[PDB]
Amino acid sequence: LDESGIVYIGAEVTGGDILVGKVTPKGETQLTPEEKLLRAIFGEKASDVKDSSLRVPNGVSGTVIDVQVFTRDGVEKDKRALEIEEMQLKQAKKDL
Amino acid sequence: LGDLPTSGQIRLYDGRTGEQFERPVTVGYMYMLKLNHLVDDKMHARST
Amino acid sequence: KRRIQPGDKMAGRHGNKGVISKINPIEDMPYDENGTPVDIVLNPLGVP
Amino acid sequence: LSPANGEPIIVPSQDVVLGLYYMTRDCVNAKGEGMVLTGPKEAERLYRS
Amino acid sequence: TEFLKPRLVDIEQVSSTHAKVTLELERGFGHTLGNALRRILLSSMPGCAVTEVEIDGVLHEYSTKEGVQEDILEILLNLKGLAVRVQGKDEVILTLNKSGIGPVTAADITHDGDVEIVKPQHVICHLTDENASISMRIKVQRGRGYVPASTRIHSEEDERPIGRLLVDACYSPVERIAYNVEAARVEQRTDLDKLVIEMETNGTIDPEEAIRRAATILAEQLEAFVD
Amino acid sequence: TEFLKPRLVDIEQVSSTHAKVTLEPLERGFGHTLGNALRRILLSSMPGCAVTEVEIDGVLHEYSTKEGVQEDILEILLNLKGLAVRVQGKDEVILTLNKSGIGPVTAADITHDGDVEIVKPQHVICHLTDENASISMRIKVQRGRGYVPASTRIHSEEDERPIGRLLVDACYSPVERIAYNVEAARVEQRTDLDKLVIEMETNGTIDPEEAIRRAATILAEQLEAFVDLR
Repeated sequence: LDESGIVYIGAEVTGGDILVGKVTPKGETQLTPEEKLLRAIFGEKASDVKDSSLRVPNGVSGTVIDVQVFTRDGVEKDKRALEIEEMQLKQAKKDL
Repeated sequence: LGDLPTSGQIRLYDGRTGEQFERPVTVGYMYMLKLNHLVDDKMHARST
Repeated sequence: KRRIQPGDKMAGRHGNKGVISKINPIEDMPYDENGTPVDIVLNPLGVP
Repeated sequence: LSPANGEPIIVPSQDVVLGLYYMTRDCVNAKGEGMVLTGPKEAERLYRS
Repeated sequence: TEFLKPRLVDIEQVSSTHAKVTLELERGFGHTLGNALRRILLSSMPGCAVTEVEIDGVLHEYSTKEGVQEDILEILLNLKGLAVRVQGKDEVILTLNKSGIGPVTAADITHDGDVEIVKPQHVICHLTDENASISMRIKVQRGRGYVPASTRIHSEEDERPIGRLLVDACYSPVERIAYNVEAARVEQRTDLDKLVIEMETNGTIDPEEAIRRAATILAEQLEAFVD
Repeated sequence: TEFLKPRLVDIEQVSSTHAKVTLEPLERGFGHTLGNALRRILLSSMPGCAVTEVEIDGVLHEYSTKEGVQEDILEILLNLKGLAVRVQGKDEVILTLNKSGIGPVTAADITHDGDVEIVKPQHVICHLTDENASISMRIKVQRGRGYVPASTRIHSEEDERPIGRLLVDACYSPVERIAYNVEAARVEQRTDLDKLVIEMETNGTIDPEEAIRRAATILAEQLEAFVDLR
């Protein structure tokens, strides 16, 4: 993954690999006292988010050759979409 | 014109033993196609 | 990329279709007087 | 055996039939005509050589 | 420069003249070894065999004798199937004498010193009359392979003595040789061969000795290039 | 007993890739056996050198293009797959290529190496079509035998590869076509002999006599197991 949470172009991937990282709110949960005590003993903290990343389906491999990012008008663009639009602008600039 | 037999059949030899096949065999060139029915997309199994 | 393997479907332009059954080593293929082998072997029984 | 009529259901066809038919044909002036052999093993030995 | 090495895991020994040998091989080597071994075992093994016979009162293969139920064609067939191993020269002439009633066996051939008979239970003729008798001179040369009588009579440009009967010569001690190639695997290496050889021979030698002789012949044939 | 053993007699050299060999003393029936065995072994088990890895500056994957280059990366890799290289003294070497200007990029442009020889310098790799275009490659050459697909080499690995290293399928065998013939010998003492003539087609990088001797050595090493007591 890059700094934006998106896999690099040209990476070789197989089943189970993460392509786009995403987290979701999770809310309240119920745990048995034994598992809670084990978690406390191991020292890991409790988190308020749940992994909902986009993963490669099982039985599928291949190379990443293209990535497209779409954003809402109100939302501000992230770095990678900026790079894509700079590439497009460069192509148009050469053509002109 | 191509210095080839006019019957279209030649003698062949078995690669595994080197013995000659008893009758002439028609040998030539034909255009072949690969269809969109791949075993990669058709094999499937399920346990539970 | 997908490479051919047993189970794939091949066909010509004359309604002759079939499924690949085996990939044969080069030294096991029939060869002619000059030693050049053949690429594909088909059953002559289908034609008549 | 077929459950409908009792006839055998496994019958050789296509390449097997052609192979056996070509195996069991005879020619008038074939190479090696006229010999007397001790048995089938001698016939196989003669053919393979 | 490194290849898988075979090993005779099983040698199924059925009888003194029949056995099966299995070797468990690089891809494509099973056929390469089997075809060469079969060809060498068939067309190149040397040995001794009955090659000709002289029968008194018999002029040619169409002639008919009396006192023996078997025709002379059956006599020639029985003579061709006689297995003899000779310790000595390259040409021995044998004599046979039997009179009366009963089946004449190979033991009735006079014990001619160095020449040995491996199967004294072989049958040559059957005696049906007390008056009739058979006297024959059987010669045993040495050679390799199988030689039909047709090419020998075609190669007899010199004068043939009258009453000469030619019988096919089976010098090689091999009866039947066949091989089969199967599939073998080791630690997920799937494309490997397993060679099975079926061997049959006359009582002259054991099958393993014949296999070793063929292998040694091929190896000595290849000795001029192996660096 | 009366076995006239074969001996290598004559080696004609028709071209850089075409040659003939002869073994004169052969008994009846041995010619076909040795011819078939040698043909199978020569076609199956000869060693050679082939390209296995390519790295190109400013290229991330093979499904891309390069400015000023008329060919795709896939076509360049396919062209490199047919490169004939002879390596002496080591089983692994890395070559480098640099070129600029307008014109074809042939095998002669590879940087010279002390113990690496390029058999065919006219093998075209790619073409440049811009005056400012430039290319730089690092080509890895290994030694082996058989056919090893890259999709199988990825399986046999325990350390990750960086982005930009392009794998290439390896065809190690240097022999394309083998044809043999059996003809009667000219020994006056024995008019029942015959000679074996073997015709070879290669890509260079191999000597016919060495190939024949290696095939004979492999066959003898295989027969050693049959020769022994079991």
